[PDB]
Amino acid sequence: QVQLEESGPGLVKPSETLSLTCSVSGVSVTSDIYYWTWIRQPPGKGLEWIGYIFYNGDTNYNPSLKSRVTMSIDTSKNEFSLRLTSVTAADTAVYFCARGTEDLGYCSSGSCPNHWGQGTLVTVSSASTKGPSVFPLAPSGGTAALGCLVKDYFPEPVTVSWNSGALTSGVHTFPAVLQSSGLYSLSSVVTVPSSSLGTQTYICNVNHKPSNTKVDKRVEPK
Amino acid sequence: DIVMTQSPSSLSASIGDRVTITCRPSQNIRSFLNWFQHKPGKAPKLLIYAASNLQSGVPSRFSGSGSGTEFTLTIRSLQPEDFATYYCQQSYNTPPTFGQGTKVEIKRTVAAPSVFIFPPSDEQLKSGTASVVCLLNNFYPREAKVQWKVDNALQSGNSQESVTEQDSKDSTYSLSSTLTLSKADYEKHKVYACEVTHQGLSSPVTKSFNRGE
Amino acid sequence: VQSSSTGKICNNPHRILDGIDCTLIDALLGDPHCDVFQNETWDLFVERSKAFSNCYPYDVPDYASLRSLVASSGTLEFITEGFTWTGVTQNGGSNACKRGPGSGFFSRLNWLTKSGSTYPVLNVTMPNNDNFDKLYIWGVHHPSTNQEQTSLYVQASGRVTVSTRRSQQTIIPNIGSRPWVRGLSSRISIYWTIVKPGDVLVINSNGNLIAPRGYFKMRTGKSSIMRSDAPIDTCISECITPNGSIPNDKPFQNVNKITYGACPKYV
Ligand SMILES: *[C@@H]1O[C@H](CO)[C@@H](O)[C@H](O)[C@H]1NC(C)=O
Repeated sequence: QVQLEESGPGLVKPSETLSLTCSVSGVSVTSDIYYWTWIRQPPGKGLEWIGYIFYNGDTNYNPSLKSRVTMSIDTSKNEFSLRLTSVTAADTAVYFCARGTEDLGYCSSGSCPNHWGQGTLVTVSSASTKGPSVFPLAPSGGTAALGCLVKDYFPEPVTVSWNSGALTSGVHTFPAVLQSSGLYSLSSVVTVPSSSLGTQTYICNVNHKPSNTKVDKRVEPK
Repeated sequence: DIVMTQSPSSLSASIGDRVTITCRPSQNIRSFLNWFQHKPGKAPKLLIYAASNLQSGVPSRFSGSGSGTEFTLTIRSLQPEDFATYYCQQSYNTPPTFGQGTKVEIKRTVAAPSVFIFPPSDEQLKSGTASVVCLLNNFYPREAKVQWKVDNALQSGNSQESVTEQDSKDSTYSLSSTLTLSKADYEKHKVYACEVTHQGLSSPVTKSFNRGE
Repeated sequence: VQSSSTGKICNNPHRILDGIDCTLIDALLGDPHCDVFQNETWDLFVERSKAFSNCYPYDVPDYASLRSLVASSGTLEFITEGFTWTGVTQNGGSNACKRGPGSGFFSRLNWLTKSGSTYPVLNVTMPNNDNFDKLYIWGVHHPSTNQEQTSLYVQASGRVTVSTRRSQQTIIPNIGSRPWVRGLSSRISIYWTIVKPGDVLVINSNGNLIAPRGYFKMRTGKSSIMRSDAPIDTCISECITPNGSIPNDKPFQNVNKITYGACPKYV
């Protein structure tokens, strides 16, 4: 009944302003009963509620953040937004947008976000963006494995598909590892028939939005 | 400012078992308590609202109970897709606050990993670095030890591991280990081997390749 | 200073009505598991923290005022009246409010829906020809979707207007999904209207009206309500606190600032 897609830089420098947008599909942001919420979760920490905004102007922000945070609703674009000033490493987090429905019989005003977006990671850092280099993992009792290595990018995340979203069963995209160089690396693998290596096509697609990079590797025997 | 104390922080249970997670707020909150489920890479989902109301699409094996200062989420017969982190959330006063979460892991039968080794691609070697990757696919339980050997000398300090979260259908894990060498050291040695020790292997399994064959 | 309590509320001399699983508002509306309280009276109504609702999901915009008003009146005496509701289906029910094995609804409210393919403009009147004030409880249905609104009420937007000669209230429903409560994303908002002797109730709606079935007889006197988990027992004490009854021989007490009856002063 509603879809919620988050967007925004991914990398913000310390002391600068963090801006995020939530594109709403399926309902109008001008409705009298819904409110729009942001929540965040630092890596390995708990969820922290940021605030809510109603179309009529009523807002409420977490006191931990109220002197730095604002939200707005863009009726023309069917979006709502988060603005967070003077950021530090404590503000590196996955940021989730969400919708709730005013329901004072069962909930405090603006306090029950029940349709969430999948979240977008924001990293607060002085380091620069870096696109990945992408390398193939070529195949060696019936089943062969292959993949692509995505090395040396910053900040997170990369997304990987195999054959543009077509090959999907058997895919494992590993969590990134931070190397001693301060850059990330990960691998994506897929299992396929060995009988398939001589005749069928496999291309991993490694996409990194902060560096605006798309790299295709095709994989095959050494 | 209401503190939500969830317990346990983590639990493991077999498929079909009954699982119970408790939440104790720092003050009485009547029924203003919600339960969320968060599966890896998906949007957090409201499961239970106002202590006991099941949300649309949630299976009836999930039930919420309690009020005041003690609440319980029960999962009556755990399924692999229930692997997730669960959170309680109070809606009693502002700001809404969440429990620190309960990670539910599925216990299943032992599954030995399938092992694959990948040599570095020639394209990367022009960069001055050689990455050697070892894949351990679809195993249970989580321990698997990966030892690298280059011409039978055990390596240490020059590899990193990464493990997937538990699979939502078969409840297994997969693991990649990447051995990184300068190209100069990589060409000075010949035999590259990944050695895997795991409860599902009666003795360790080695996959290897010969550089330049 | 009175500093001790038995920890129990004495059932004399005051008429105590123990709500057990029910709040006073749920008893008023006629939540099925609260229907045992129909027409009951009290000097002190005791609400328990374990009380719960089990009917159509609702809110009451002026909850505290309605509760206080009914508690002071001291009775749930209810008189059914013969409202005529032409061109709508009456006695709608819901699986969120089961009565026995089947769907049901609040006992004191009347869920009206379209009949055939129409929902006319309802315009009905009820004069107060008695010498006491009448309390009317009514509601407004908020559908979760526009499809639900038109399926139930035909009109794309409803309205409920209830008035006397000296009051008027118009409520516009707010359509949209809420989180499921007993399976439902729809809601009812509860309102009230007092009709003085010689006045008249007028109800005008072209959809979404949760109709009254009659009125509660208002009274004046010493009745009230208290939140307490203290058990009741058979004993005598004129002074009741939520912690239990207390002796009233001392000028002050430090048990609770909430008290009922002839009580020492809180210090
Ligand atoms: C509705 O009822 C009231 C009271 O009898 C009256 O004033 C009015 O003329 C009636 N008709 C309409 C359409 O309001």
